[PDB]
Amino acid sequence: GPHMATGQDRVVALVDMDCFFVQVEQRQNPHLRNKPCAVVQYKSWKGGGIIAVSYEARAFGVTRSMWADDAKKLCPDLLLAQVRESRGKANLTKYREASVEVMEIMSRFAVIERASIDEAYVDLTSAVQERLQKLQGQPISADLLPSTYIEGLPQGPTVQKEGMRKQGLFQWLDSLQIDNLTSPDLQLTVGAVIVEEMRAAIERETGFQCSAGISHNKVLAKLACGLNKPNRQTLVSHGSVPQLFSQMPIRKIRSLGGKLGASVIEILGIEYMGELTQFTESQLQSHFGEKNGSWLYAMCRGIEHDPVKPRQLPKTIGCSKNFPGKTALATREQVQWWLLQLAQELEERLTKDRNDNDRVATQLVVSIRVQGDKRLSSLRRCCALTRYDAHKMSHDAFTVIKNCNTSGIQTEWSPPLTMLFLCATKFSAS
DNA sequence: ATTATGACGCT
DNA sequence: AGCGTCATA
Ligand SMILES: [Ca+2]
Ligand SMILES: [Mg+2]
Ligand SMILES: [Mg+2]
Repeated sequence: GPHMATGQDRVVALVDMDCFFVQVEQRQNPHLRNKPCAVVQYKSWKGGGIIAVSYEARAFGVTRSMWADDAKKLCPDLLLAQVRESRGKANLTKYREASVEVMEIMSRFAVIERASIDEAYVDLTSAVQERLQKLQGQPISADLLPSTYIEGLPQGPTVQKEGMRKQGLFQWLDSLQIDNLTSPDLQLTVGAVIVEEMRAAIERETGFQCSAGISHNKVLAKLACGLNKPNRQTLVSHGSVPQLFSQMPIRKIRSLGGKLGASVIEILGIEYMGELTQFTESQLQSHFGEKNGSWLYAMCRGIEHDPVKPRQLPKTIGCSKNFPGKTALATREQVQWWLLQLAQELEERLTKDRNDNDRVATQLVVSIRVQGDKRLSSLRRCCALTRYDAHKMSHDAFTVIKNCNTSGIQTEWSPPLTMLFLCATKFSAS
């Protein structure tokens, strides 16, 4: 009772750009704004692979991973923007730079952990205390929360969505105890006020819209964020957890979307996150290991302790290309030419990295896939990375993988390579 | 013939 | 170290 920690110690947000690559392209080309549109890479094979989709286009059933030709069957007027190509491969620089724009804005408000090219966790705990002292027991106006949903509300005794949103928000605010600087619900609420401000600043200064989740930890924040998209934010309180989890498929929780989540369902014979509460910590540990077992026991109760790491910059810089089906590399000349193209992009990105961020990578990781293997990577090998020179890097990469060539002939390569990957890692200050 | 990434766990 | 898992545009 009095000694059970409830995982209400922090306020954590997760900010996620809406259809991010699409917005980057729409900002640049106003003709694409407010239309069904998608971003595609390459174009010759089935019109190109779709990697991002506007909300207008999703309404027609267009999705990521769909071939553009097939998307056009669902959405004939679908508009397309193509990822830039350089050195014969997709080049994602425009999106990486747009991401930096957003991350630098977020960093003005609080410490952020860059979770992906378009999302960051924010630890608001400190910022909330501060704001709480400026407010001095002042109630929080619904006006300060114009895009916020309160998960689980309204309840009890509204035909249209904005009306529901507001009814829910009013119930929440009318119940709030602002007299108490340590109420976790109040802290979450102040968190949401800050996130409205952050989101306003991002949109003002970049033109990009985003959604966000505000809760007591990263898993709940991430889940919350997806509840109302696009261009909205969702507060998931500790109290909302039991109802929310009672019908929440296990696979929806971050880290449970793959094989572990599949085994939780299979081994325990359950479907929903809430059903986990009926097992002891020991039981969960026996099936899923000490760490996972402990994590699951706490998580199904809405509790998680993973910190927002103070890290705004990626830890690795990598360049990758697939060579699918008939394009698999089958000669030594080919392999060396593409290792060079990858190495040239990598050098360019590394040099800029060193200038902007005062660090140097020290390890080069080389990875390939061979025709047949259904794994992302067939083989990984690292070497020293002593100079930012593409010719040297490609030469070193060739050296570490060349023994993979089955071909008895020097000039031929077998089995053919269907993927090449160069990654710079292990940065040190400079 | 989704592709191009990126973080982190296990042994 | 090299491999696997899980994630996102
Ligand atoms: Ca997004
Ligand atoms: Mg995202
Ligand atoms: Mg997405």
